[PDB]
Amino acid sequence: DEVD
Amino acid sequence: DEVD
Amino acid sequence: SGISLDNSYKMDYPEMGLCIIINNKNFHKSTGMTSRSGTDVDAANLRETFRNLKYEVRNKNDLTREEIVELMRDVSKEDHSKRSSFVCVLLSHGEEGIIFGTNGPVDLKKITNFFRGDRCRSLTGKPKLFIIQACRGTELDCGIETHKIPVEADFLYAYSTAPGYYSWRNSKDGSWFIQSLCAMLKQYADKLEFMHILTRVNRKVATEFESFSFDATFHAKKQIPCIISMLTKELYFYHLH
Amino acid sequence: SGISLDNSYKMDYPEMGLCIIINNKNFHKSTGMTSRSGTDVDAANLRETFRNLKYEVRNKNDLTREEIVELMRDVSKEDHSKRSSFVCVLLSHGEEGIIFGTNGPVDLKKITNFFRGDRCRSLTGKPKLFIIQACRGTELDCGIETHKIPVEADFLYAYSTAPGYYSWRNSKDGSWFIQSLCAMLKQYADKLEFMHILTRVNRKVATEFESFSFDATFHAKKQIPCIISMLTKELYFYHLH
Ligand code: NA
Ligand code: NA
Repeated sequence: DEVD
Repeated sequence: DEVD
Repeated sequence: SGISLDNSYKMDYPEMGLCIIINNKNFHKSTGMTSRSGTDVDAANLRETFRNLKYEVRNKNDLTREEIVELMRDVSKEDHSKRSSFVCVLLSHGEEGIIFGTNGPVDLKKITNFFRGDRCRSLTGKPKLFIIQACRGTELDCGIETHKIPVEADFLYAYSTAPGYYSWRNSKDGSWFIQSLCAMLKQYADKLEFMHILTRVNRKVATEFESFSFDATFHAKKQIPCIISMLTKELYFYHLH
Repeated sequence: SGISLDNSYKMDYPEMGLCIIINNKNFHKSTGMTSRSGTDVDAANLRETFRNLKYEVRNKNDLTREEIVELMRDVSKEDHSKRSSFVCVLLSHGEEGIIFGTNGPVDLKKITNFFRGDRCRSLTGKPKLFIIQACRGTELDCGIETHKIPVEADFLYAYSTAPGYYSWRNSKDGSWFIQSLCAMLKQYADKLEFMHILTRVNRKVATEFESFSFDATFHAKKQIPCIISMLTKELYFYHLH
């Protein structure tokens, strides 16, 4: 999981 | 007619 | 029992819920904000409209920014366990992100935060509807010829106008948006899901209203409302017996 | 002929319309923006999903801010007279109101203005859908246990996340929002009005996803998408023969  |  | 679906909010709690109407007509002279002629027509129309939807309506008139915050804090601390939903209607001046008390502004974020899923536990998982008749800026639409849930989940913002734009209010008939919202709720609340009611409101405002002004800057202008949905289910104001 | 209703957009033009997918994965080193692992999964899923809805899909990869503006200007100048609708999907970094080209930002307002009812005449009165997988800020949702028409009319913004919030993308599976959007379109595009499809997307993202991170700041976080509708009619991707 990563954020944009 | 009037604006808020 | 047989196959079950849960695509729609449970609206058969003992109570439909509160409908808080904040009707700001007269502002403190020092703010320089004009009186909002026609807003009483709106407030009376909303009171009747949501009364017939079986909401517990509370009308508040000419609240300061402090009174608005205290009212919304107090309301958020009530026990809503037996209520299906919550409705707040704001009638006032505004700009993007802001509604005015009679003596100064309130961040809409501060109002709605009191009802976050983690801060109003008896409304967690229930629709929280904020209906806002207020400007969002000063733009004018010239028209063209033709296990956990997110704390921001289950809010709906029914804005009278697009982001950045003025909103129009008629001094005799009330605001374009509130006029149209009440008409569409009266006609379709026993027939249509709420987003489809609000879409009819969008079309009614967009097609049936145009400003008339002796000032060319403000003449012949149009308006489109703005539905902002973080809802997770369909919302019907009726239920099956 | 018999009684007629027009509560829904005409979607039986010869063509459904364009689906422009802008897939920004790799950014110029000088911007310091990270590569968006998983976005190709999103772009491939969207291409297939909208292909099966009979959209003319055009995939564009790693566009500069200049290329994004020129592409959207050029697309807005095509003749859409035989097309029912227009869809643009933006996959990139972002902040509130902004999507990033590979070398810098683009105002979303500048992109969508090309399609205003007064500026793209062959799309006037037709639904214009902007689907945005991009951050809108840096907030994290901790969750809680359980004759004329307006120029801004007929736009729909399907945002992946609430205003002010990060949006989550999984490097292997794709973004939470695009994953869920494609799944719900696959399952319900022949069954449900588009706002009801998007509401199912809201629930799927809100209930089925939670971040996992070795960093406590970013761990166990939740997301709710944000539907912004200026549409004036119901939107069904199917029509009656
Ligand atoms: Na109005
Ligand atoms: Na996402």
